[PDB]
Amino acid sequence: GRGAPLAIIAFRDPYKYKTVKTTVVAAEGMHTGQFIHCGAKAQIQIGNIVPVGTLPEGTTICNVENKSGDRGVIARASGNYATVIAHNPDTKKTRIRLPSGAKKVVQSVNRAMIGLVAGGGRTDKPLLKAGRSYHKYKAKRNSWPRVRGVAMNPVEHPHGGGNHQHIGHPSTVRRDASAGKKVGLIAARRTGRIRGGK
Amino acid sequence: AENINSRLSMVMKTGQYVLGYKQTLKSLLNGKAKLVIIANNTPPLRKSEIEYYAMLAKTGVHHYNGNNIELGTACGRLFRVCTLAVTDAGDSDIIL
Amino acid sequence: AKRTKKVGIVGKYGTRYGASLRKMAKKLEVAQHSRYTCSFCGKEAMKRKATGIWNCAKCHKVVAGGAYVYGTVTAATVRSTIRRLRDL
Amino acid sequence: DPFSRKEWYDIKAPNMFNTRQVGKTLINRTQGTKIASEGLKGRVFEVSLGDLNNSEADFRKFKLIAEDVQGKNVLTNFHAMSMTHDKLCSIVKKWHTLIEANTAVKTTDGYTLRVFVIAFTKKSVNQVKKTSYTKTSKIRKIRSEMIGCIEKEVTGCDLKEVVSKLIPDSIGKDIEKTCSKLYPLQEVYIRKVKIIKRPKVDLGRLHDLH
Amino acid sequence: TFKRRNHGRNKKNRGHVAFIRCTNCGRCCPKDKAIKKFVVRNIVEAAAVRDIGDASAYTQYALPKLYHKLHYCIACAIHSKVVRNRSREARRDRNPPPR
Amino acid sequence: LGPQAKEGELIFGVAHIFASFNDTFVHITDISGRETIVRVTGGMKVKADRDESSPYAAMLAAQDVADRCKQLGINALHIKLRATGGTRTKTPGPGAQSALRALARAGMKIGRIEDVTPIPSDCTRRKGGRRGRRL
Amino acid sequence: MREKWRKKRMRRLKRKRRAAKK
RNA sequence: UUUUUUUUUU
RNA sequence: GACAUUGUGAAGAGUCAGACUCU
RNA sequence: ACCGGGGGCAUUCGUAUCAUUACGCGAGAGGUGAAAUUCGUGGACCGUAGUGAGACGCCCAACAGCGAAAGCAUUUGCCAAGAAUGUCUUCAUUAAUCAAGAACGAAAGUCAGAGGUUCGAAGGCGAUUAGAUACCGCCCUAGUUCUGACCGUAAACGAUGCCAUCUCGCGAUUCGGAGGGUGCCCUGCCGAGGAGCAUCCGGAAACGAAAGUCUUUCGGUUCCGGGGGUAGUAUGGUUGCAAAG
Repeated sequence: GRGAPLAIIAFRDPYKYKTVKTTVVAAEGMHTGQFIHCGAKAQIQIGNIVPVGTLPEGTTICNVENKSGDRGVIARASGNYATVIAHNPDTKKTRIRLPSGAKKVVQSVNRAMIGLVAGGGRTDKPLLKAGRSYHKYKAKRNSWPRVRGVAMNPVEHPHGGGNHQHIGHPSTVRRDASAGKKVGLIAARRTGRIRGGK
Repeated sequence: AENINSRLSMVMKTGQYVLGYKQTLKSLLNGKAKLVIIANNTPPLRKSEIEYYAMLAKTGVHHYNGNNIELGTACGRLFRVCTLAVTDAGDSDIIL
Repeated sequence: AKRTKKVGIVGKYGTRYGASLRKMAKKLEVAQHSRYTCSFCGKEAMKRKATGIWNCAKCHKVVAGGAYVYGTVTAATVRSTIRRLRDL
Repeated sequence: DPFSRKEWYDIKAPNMFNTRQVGKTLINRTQGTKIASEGLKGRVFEVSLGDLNNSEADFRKFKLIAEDVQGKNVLTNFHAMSMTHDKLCSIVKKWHTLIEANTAVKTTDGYTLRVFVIAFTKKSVNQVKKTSYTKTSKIRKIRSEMIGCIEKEVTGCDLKEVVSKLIPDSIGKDIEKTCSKLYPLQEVYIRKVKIIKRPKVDLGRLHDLH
Repeated sequence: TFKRRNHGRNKKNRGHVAFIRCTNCGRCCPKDKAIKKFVVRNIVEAAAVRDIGDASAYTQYALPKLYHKLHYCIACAIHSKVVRNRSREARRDRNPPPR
Repeated sequence: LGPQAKEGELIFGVAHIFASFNDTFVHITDISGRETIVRVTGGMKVKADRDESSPYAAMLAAQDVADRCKQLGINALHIKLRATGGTRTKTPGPGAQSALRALARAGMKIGRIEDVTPIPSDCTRRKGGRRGRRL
Repeated sequence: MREKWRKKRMRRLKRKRRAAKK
């Protein structure tokens, strides 16, 4: 169900005689038998888990911590990564750029892994067959196949019904619409093909 | 850098050598290895082992600027060489 | 003899799915079914196990790589940047 | 009258310069949460070395940034240096090679300064050749010499001494006298100086400066 | 009929020369082909130099100068009369005209 | 209204004179340039758009600027000449000389004159087409 | 810009002829 | 700023 | 949006005659 | 201490354009032949100081250089290559031109992924006009930029194929060398370039130190033309995703 490979890593418990195993999404280039250093004094190497405050601007990171201690929540899909845009030592904050293009401010102590998530380029090969979609979603959840609303009857969908298959009403619905009505382009700021940059 | 290639070629053409980790170890043990050359992708454990042997035998180790494919090409072979021992410089100045 | 003039590996799909889609699938199918030179042992023995996992038949090293290529261009540039920063 | 709310303040340059009187600025008087002193803190004033030291180096311009206000006095400190457009345009001439360089040099108090140097190949005394070009390898060598000399001059000093050396442009003359071994140089100047990184404001040090 | 031996340019030993945008029209013209004019003037017109001097705040101030390098395409140069057409023989003269 | 002049001291402002071919700005500010004393443009003095850049309009604007400067006690001006610059023309428009001479005649002492036309190391593409303005 | 336009005209004609032949 | 035309042969 | 949960300090502005109001 | 904007990959810097933040201003700004569309008191434009993006490397910059041509210009590092010059070094005819065949090949254009500052086909408006599907102005989409692939055409021009050889004078210029004087000067210095003006002969002439050494024709070799159109059209073949070659 995940497009990015996982890395099983073994650490030594500092307080008892035992081994602790960690399961994290692997950064590309990580290999079995490699050593990963996690902490505030770890160096800048692929796979190391370090606070974002220690990184230079332009560094690419993954598994970014939205809040200090949440154990890595951002840029976890295959091939994705965030970038360190800027620092502010006075407030002890770091500005980063998320995969979606948004810019977010985090505490400089938030940890992240250096590198980008492995398995990139997955969504370039077409899923030529419908069976491939079937197998893809049989490992994730029940969200396939997708029946168009216009193909339904008016009892089950706002778009259903009619002697011709048509919506009949604007497909852009307000944000505060009711549960059974909020279908289509929700709170759409604009529609149509994007001509330019957005 | 570019000099070691020429010196190695001269050794291969005139000197005496052994290609490979096992013969390198044996030659170090029996003390007929004038020099040991190690490719840069040699396993870290094997590298440490060969350097320990060279320290015991008072022999020089040269870290070739290339992996075993290029080291074999430099040796003039069509296979990969990760370690080699020059036992007689022949008509070359590789040892010095 | 050359069995197929241009379809190559995607000849398994017959006449289905469209010429352009089969052409797009061909590059990545060839890449994912190719064998790559391992950076640890130096032999052409790296094969894809699953999307993003590449195993070496000789040294038995498993690497996290691309979905259909052993290494990605973005990962290469990131590695170059880290190495450059380390040097300077 | 909207000008009734404005109070006049007096700009004061640091002690590197002879004339400590620069001019008069103005700002709205304090009203509610807006404080005139806080508003003034941060302004930048562009003055000429002719109006600061009355020397002939009129073409050198200095930017002074206000870090403190006392009574009706605004104490400023060095912020940037630049040459005048007229001077630069006059300097640039045809049939000559122009050599430019820039370098980041760190003072001893935490100021990182980017220094931009400009130079031109000089004609020999008994030269018949119209042009005074030279080999590009020599251009590169001269550029490296200029960078090295600027580093030697700046590094080891602090902002006050580097400003003192900029005021007469001693560095430019030293370049024109040293780097000329490869090719005689002319009209060598420190075209510009800007601050990349600066330390936190030290009101104590600014006071010794004023 | 070939009008000029240089074909209206100054391109020898060269394949391609980058263009410049004319001063008036903005048209792209090769740098070797464009009419170039280096103009050095007083910052203030000749008729007001006395007024500026008598209003000067300094005992002795050297009035600066404007330096402009102008590039003209052939059309906008001929129209502005920066350059003029010449007889067939006078075309080959290459010395700058008296100023 | 104004500063305390020391019995003959020259109170200095800065006169930014932006003389484009369509208009002319005479903009008075302090030494810092962050506070403006008075500004007048040719369009404020002339009704027709065609004469916004006329030397007479520049002269009238400079005369009003001089009057206000004298009222507020500014008696000297550092000139800052400017043209459109950038990718556009680098030569000052026809109102620059009129404005400067008008200030001088009004009586404001003239300090240092400098040209601050924005000039690029290199540019974005210019406005016209590759063939220019064919008219 | 007199023969280049004839080239354009003939290219349009050839496009129409291709479409009709198909 | 605007400024398009001038039947055939001789 | 109002009231309650809802506490402890500063700065500004406005009301009053030490309180209130807001920001 | 070689020579060079020759090529590639990384990297540094610069103002400018645009957007935006803070502060001041106060009603225009923009644009034109004149205007209008447009922006502007929700305070534009203008100032000063920052911030961000992408593009581009002014001046220096030239009858200068390099490259097979197309083309090539911010600093630095790395990578491979090369010209000329020097040579009492080496091999010894290994050479010239080349059907078929192959690489490279401006701009536009096509496909995929990123970017989208500026400019800007198409499109939409404001003008001008008898009309104006245009020139002018305003807002812009593809594109312009990067990466990986296609296309293989330009007034891709010096409208002059390549190799060798002979025929004129002058003084300049780029690179290297030789010899002197103090980086520059001199040597009617030697080669190799890129030109210019004194040019035999040639040419229908314009003009050409080659377009000369051709009825006194004949150094070698490749490609091409045969009055103007129809027409680079039809058809066939082949290449391409298409446009088209």
